[PDB]
Amino acid sequence: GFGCPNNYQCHRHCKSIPGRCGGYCGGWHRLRCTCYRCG
Repeated sequence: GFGCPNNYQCHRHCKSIPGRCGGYCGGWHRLRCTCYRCG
């Protein structure tokens, strides 16, 4: 989902999410987009 395991599509989803900076496809069969909070 969220354009996985594509890094560009997964990163685009993390960018639209508020309180984040980047992300990656991993968690559920490399299909979930895991984004981290920007420091």
